[PDB]
Amino acid sequence: FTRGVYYPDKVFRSSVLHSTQDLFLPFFSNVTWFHNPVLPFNDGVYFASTEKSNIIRGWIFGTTLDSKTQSLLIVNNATNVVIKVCEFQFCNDPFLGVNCTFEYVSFKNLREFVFKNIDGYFKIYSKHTPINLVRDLPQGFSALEPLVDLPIGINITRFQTLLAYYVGYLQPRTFLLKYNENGTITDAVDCALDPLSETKCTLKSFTVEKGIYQTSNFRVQPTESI
Amino acid sequence: DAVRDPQTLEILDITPCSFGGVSVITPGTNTSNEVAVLYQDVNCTEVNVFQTRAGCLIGAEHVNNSYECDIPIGAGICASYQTQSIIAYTMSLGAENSVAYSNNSIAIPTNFTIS
Amino acid sequence: NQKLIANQFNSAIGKIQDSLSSTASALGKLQDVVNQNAQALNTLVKQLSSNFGAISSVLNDILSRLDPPEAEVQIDRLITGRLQSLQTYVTQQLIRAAEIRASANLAATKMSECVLGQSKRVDFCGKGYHLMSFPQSAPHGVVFLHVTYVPAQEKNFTTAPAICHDGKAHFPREGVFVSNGTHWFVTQRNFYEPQIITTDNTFVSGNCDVVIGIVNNTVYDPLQPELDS
Amino acid sequence: VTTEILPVSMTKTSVDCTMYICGDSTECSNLLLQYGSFCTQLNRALTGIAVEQDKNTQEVFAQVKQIYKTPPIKDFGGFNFSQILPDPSKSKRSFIEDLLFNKVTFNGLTVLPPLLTDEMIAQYTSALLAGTITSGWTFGAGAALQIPFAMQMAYRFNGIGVTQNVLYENQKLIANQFNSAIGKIQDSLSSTASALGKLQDVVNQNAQALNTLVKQLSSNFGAISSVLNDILSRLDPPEAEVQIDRLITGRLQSLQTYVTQQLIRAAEIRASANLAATKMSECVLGQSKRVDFCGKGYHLMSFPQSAPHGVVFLHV
Ligand SMILES: *[C@@H]1O[C@H](CO)[C@@H](O[C@@H]2O[C@H](CO)[C@@H](O)[C@H](O)[C@H]2NC(C)=O)[C@H](O)[C@H]1NC(C)=O
Ligand SMILES: *[C@@H]1O[C@H](CO)[C@@H](O[C@@H]2O[C@H](CO)[C@@H](O)[C@H](O)[C@H]2NC(C)=O)[C@H](O)[C@H]1NC(C)=O
Ligand SMILES: *[C@@H]1O[C@H](CO)[C@@H](O[C@@H]2O[C@H](CO)[C@@H](O)[C@H](O)[C@H]2NC(C)=O)[C@H](O)[C@H]1NC(C)=O
Ligand SMILES: *[C@@H]1O[C@H](CO)[C@@H](O[C@@H]2O[C@H](CO)[C@@H](O)[C@H](O)[C@H]2NC(C)=O)[C@H](O)[C@H]1NC(C)=O
Ligand SMILES: *[C@@H]1O[C@H](CO)[C@@H](O[C@@H]2O[C@H](CO)[C@@H](O)[C@H](O)[C@H]2NC(C)=O)[C@H](O)[C@H]1NC(C)=O
Ligand SMILES: *[C@@H]1O[C@H](CO)[C@@H](O)[C@H](O)[C@H]1NC(C)=O
Ligand SMILES: *[C@@H]1O[C@H](CO)[C@@H](O)[C@H](O)[C@H]1NC(C)=O
Ligand SMILES: *[C@@H]1O[C@H](CO)[C@@H](O)[C@H](O)[C@H]1NC(C)=O
Ligand SMILES: *[C@@H]1O[C@H](CO)[C@@H](O)[C@H](O)[C@H]1NC(C)=O
Ligand SMILES: *[C@@H]1O[C@H](CO)[C@@H](O)[C@H](O)[C@H]1NC(C)=O
Ligand SMILES: *[C@@H]1O[C@H](CO)[C@@H](O)[C@H](O)[C@H]1NC(C)=O
Ligand SMILES: *[C@@H]1O[C@H](CO)[C@@H](O)[C@H](O)[C@H]1NC(C)=O
Ligand SMILES: *[C@@H]1O[C@H](CO)[C@@H](O)[C@H](O)[C@H]1NC(C)=O
Ligand SMILES: *[C@@H]1O[C@H](CO)[C@@H](O)[C@H](O)[C@H]1NC(C)=O
Repeated sequence: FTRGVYYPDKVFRSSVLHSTQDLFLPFFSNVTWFHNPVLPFNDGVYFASTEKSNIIRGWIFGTTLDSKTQSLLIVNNATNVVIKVCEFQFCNDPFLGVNCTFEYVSFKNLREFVFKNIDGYFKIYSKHTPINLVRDLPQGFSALEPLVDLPIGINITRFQTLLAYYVGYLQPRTFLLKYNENGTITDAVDCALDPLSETKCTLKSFTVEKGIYQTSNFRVQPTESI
Repeated sequence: DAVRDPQTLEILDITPCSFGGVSVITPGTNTSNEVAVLYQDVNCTEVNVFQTRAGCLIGAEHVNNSYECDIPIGAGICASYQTQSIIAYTMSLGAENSVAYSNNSIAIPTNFTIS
Repeated sequence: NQKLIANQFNSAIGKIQDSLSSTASALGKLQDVVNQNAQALNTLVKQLSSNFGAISSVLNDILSRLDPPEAEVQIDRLITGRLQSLQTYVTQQLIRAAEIRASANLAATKMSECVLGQSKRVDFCGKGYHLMSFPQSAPHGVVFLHVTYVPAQEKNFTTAPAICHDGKAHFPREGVFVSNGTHWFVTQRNFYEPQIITTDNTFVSGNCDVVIGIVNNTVYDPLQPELDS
Repeated sequence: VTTEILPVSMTKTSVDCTMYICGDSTECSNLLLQYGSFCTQLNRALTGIAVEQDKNTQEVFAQVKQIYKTPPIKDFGGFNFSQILPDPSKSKRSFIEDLLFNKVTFNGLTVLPPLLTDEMIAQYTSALLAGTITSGWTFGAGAALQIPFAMQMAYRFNGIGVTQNVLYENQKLIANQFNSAIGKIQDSLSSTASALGKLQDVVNQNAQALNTLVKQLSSNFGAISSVLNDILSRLDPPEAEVQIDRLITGRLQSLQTYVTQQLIRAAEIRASANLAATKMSECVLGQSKRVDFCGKGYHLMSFPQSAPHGVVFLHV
């Protein structure tokens, strides 16, 4: 739907429509729905989960994830969140029951997260909200604030989730973000979703007046190489 | 403009790939979020489709009835939103009104208004 | 018709108020000038954030980060871009100003000929026959209320270029001959007001063998009854 | 009868500033974006002009809310208007209009069509002409009120200080002089191509503006090559970007020059369109008392004719 938006930076803006390009989850895209597989990280991951009993505990991010090189282990065990970037040896199928360069220690609910790794920095954004829905993600809009920024310097190409949840992938698309008087994002336009969204982003307005507007340029693409 | 194929002694013309501006015809989001798209100066074979001189118009229904122009496209064609969908039509220039001319008849106003 | 005219005028003004109150776009021309000028400056300020090929859009970052022998080069790129931006802005303001100047000259012309006088220029002061106009102030501009006379209910009359009396051809001094099917009258061109055709309404020139479409009539002479009585 | 020609509109040229500067080049586009709105505002300036050109045409020709038509019987008192009235057997244009038309002639550069096509302008000039002939000035001020044509001329003569009996007494002479004068217009336009030089000049100036813009693509501007693809094929990014930057500055500068010239030229055409609209309103729909506004002599009437990129008036 329209989720997968986060505050691209730490700048307060109010009563303004701001156009920005960053890695966001494309609107109305498909997210893989899970009820511990290893998934690609690509350019960044949109992760969302729903809970009744705190089943999901954490994530592993890295390349080989087999005591060969560095990886990130982020786990919330009972009461304390633990983040480590050690060259960890993981189980064949890691689960939870009922060389280190960095260490830090701290359905009814929905927990959304954005994990992206740019220029050595692992950026984690998240949002918590109550829900009343078993079958799918709720339709609606919210933006995720940043919580953690780790100077890891570690290459991430794969990740896995440690225990329903959804996994999407971020893309370098332009969005028009609507900021209210209090500095929050209350709406957004995915500028490449359809021709009306393109018009809204071109005009930089969530509503547009009747008329004809030039918004883009059509180009026939090459199909072969000679 | 053209090249000689280095393996076969033949001359080939190079015609750059079709392109043009893209305009979106919007009834106004206060009434409808439905839009029609005009691909400027292109053939529809490269892009409820209407081919006009101004380009390839997609999503608007062509209507034979003439109407006063609302959202202009070009080359005599305008778009509008009517009972509902987006339509395209040849614009009307004005109401037809022949004058009852004769060599012995004059029309003289009997009343007036101030506007 | 003074009461009718005053009432039509008073009604028309009330209509102006409703039109202006209902649709803001009525003054779109003035809003457009404001929008273009505001956009010109938003564009100008936004350009300060562009790199223009420089390492950074921020002048202070270049100066504090790079040694002067290199910093000067990065600055020259920002100066060229920012100087070029002002040149673009100023050129646009001068051209836009020419448009506004032309509008102002037109507005001044209309006030002098339309408000201070009574223009005879067609569609200069709105559709209809111009009577008078009133200026109103407005943001960055002027609004005129043009009061015009517009013909309204009309009738089909039979006409003739002249009439035959004693073989003499009589033409209206200031009007047109009309017929209601049985009687001929002379009436002012822009308002039906039939009068008896008399020697005081018409003048004589030439005769019935010359004028094409001339018809037979009787022209009344106000003097003869007086001579007889 | 004299002929006066006024340009009304320009060719609606629209330029894709990104394709013009960085045609099919990702590396060039990424550098072009470093210039912010310099590219986008040029696309905007040209779009604004294209819109203005349709506005100009409408202000000049769409001065009538109804399409008036003449009767099948041309009983206009001996005045022969068949040379200026539309020919239904053909494009619904008059003989003179056809003469007027016949005398005027992949770099991200495209041309948009006008909203009103030639046949639509012909319908507007036909309506204005039919109005002028059958109802004088009343179709302008109010309703089209029919009046015999000879009688209409009587009003036109009094309007210049000549008592209308002059018209009627000399009606055959006047109609013959009028008919002859129109025939002279046909011969003048057929023979002298330069008669419409004003319209041809607008076309020529715009053609030169575009030819200059395209030729500038061949310039090096200090770069090793004017061809963007050759720079990209020969050099790695650390240097290719320098050579590209030189081309971007030159090509961006070229567009700015072009757009500025189009805006200034457009102001000239707009002024002519405003004049043309003024003349049609005061000269065709009314009876101007302004000296030499509607040609030499005392003004009686005028008739509009369509033309490529403009309007031609026949002043009687
Ligand atoms: C000219 O038309 C006006 C209407 O526009 C006439 O005035 C109206 O007359 C009717 C009675 O027939 C009244 O009920 C209306 O209230 C009147 N309206 C106004 C604004 O006064 C007027 O009488 C007509 N004049 C002539 C000479 O026929
Ligand atoms: C043309 O106008 C004349 C003058 O008003 C009309 O003649 C009068 O008709 C009335 C009856 O409605 C008589 O009472 C008058 O005595 C008549 N006057 C004269 C001088 O004869 C005439 O009827 C009108 N004709 C038409 C066809 O409407
Ligand atoms: C106007 O009235 C005169 C008579 O006063 C008409 O004159 C007649 O013309 C015809 C045709 O040439 C002759 O045969 C008659 O002998 C003429 N009559 C007289 C008394 O001489 C004239 O034709 C009438 N015109 C119109 C337009 O009705
Ligand atoms: C108006 O003038 C045109 C000439 O420009 C007349 O058309 C000619 O009519 C004659 C017959 O009388 C034909 O033999 C010619 O071949 C026609 N010429 C053309 C070019 O068509 C027209 O008849 C005149 N109309 C009126 C009402 O006088
Ligand atoms: C006014 O001038 C016109 C010419 O412009 C005269 O009309 C011509 O008269 C001669 C005879 O002298 C004829 O051969 C021509 O054929 C006529 N031409 C036209 C177009 O009709 C007219 O007679 C002069 N009038 C006066 C009162 O002098
Ligand atoms: C969580 O795990 C860490 C080891 O990484 C341990 O030190 C800590 O005590 C554990 N906390 C809880 C609440 O079990
Ligand atoms: C830590 O890295 C060093 C190489 O710098 C390697 O020799 C050592 O075995 C590694 N230790 C572990 C526990 O992986
Ligand atoms: C990440 O991959 C790049 C090669 O693209 C390599 O140069 C860099 O050292 C790698 N980073 C780590 C932490 O291994
Ligand atoms: C901003 O927060 C206050 C509470 O401190 C709330 O009352 C107000 O409605 C909020 N404004 C908006 C635009 O949400
Ligand atoms: C147009 O906008 C107004 C608010 O300004 C709203 O009340 C009205 O319902 C809208 N029109 C339609 C067709 O929804
Ligand atoms: C557009 O394509 C059709 C084939 O579907 C062809 O017949 C027509 O001539 C083409 N028109 C142009 C302007 O290329
Ligand atoms: C318009 O009428 C023609 C018949 O003259 C018909 O072939 C065509 O399909 C009609 N178009 C529409 C949109 O009704
Ligand atoms: C005048 O006569 C014509 C028919 O030739 C008719 O259509 C028109 O309505 C009439 N006008 C009036 C005012 O009666
Ligand atoms: C008016 O037209 C009729 C019909 O053609 C004709 O008989 C009559 O003589 C004409 N009259 C004038 C003055 O032109």
